[PDB]
Amino acid sequence: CSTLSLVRFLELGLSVACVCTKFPELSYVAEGTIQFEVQQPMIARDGPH
Amino acid sequence: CSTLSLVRFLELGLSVACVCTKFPELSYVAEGTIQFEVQQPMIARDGPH
Repeated sequence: CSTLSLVRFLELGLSVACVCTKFPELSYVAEGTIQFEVQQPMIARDGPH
Repeated sequence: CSTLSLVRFLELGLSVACVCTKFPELSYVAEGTIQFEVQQPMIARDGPH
């Protein structure tokens, strides 16, 4: 009789790609979002500009 | 005069191919079998099916 070979997602090296976090009342959540804000470094032009 | 080179099967390396056993009742076995119980894994998928 054979046996199973259990694999855990964490021992897999691929888990580095994603940050899994458990969230128990996930089904109570409708379409949520995440925010962002970004600056842009600026150069000081000169003369004919 | 010449002599004969004895050879012992277990001292060969081909023995690692098969397991050997002594069953002196072999003349007394009818159609004989073995068994197997294997169980493959499975991954859960989404979708309508």
